[PDB]
Amino acid sequence: TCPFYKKIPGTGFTVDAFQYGVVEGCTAYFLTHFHSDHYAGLSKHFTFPVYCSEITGNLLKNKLHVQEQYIHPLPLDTECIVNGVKVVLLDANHCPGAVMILFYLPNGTVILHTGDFRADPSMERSLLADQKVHMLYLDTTYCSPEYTFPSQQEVIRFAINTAFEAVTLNPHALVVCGTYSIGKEKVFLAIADVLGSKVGMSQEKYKTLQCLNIPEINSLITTDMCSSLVHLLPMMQINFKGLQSHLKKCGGKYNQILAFRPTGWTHSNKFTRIADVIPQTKGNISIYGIPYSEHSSYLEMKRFVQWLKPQKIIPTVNVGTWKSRSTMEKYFREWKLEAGY
Ligand code: NI
Repeated sequence: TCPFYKKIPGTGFTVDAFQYGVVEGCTAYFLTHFHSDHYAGLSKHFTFPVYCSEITGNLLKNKLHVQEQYIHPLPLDTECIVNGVKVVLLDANHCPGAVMILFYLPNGTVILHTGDFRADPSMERSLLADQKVHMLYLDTTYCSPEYTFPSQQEVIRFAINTAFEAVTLNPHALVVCGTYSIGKEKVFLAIADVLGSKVGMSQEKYKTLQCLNIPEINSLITTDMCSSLVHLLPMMQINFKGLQSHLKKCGGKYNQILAFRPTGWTHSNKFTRIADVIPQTKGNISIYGIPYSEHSSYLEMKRFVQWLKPQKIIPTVNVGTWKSRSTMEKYFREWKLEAGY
């Protein structure tokens, strides 16, 4: 049964609610982004209208085989009417195709559902600037002040400088990057660009990337592993055993691996600067954990909310424990008292 924080009152709508069977009263199912915790339940046998971005609709059709007649892609930054209700999709600064949804209820209430997002000051100049929001359904993944991490631009600068140094010192080093979902593509694309290489990967990952409308993608990626010195592997294989095994397969072309695991936050963030990050090393293999986040830090989240000034906040993450819920409610009240709304 569908939980309340996935229902939009005063509508026939749900958000990211595909794992509950047929939801009573639902006339349109919205999908914010193509991550498995949110799409859980969708398949070629789904027969209700799914509303989403163009990129999400490419992935639904090609990866999950949802039939075309049920996919309803909407342009961004554009007022659209769905089952008699005005909606707008906004870029969420999460993974490719990820959106926030603005719903203009028939009674005058305005609701923003962030989906998953990484808040940014640029959002203060979208279509959000133009009217008041009563209710905010908020991605609270890192809603606590201990969650700090650098900008994506600092993290990419570290990755590129690290990879370029290693491979210039040793032209026989291979670079490997972990992945297990869409998102974080800048990591492996920026490294391959500094090295003058395409990114090599499995046919299944190449297929996924070909759905993302990335400019000039045919120039950046390939399934010919032998032509590439940046390889993508499943996240589960980014360990000393799995990387040793991969190095065997390359037919003595390489004699060293430099590997990256983009994580979200880890507790080595509470002590160490990005500049000071070091790898774990075993023989000719080194593994870097880099804190590349596609979710808001605490301070980015707090800035967004204090700017938006919502009347009510509904968290969508960390909702399963009383201790989490009570922590989050305390920060919401602080923010409201400090800013005066
Ligand atoms: Ni996500």
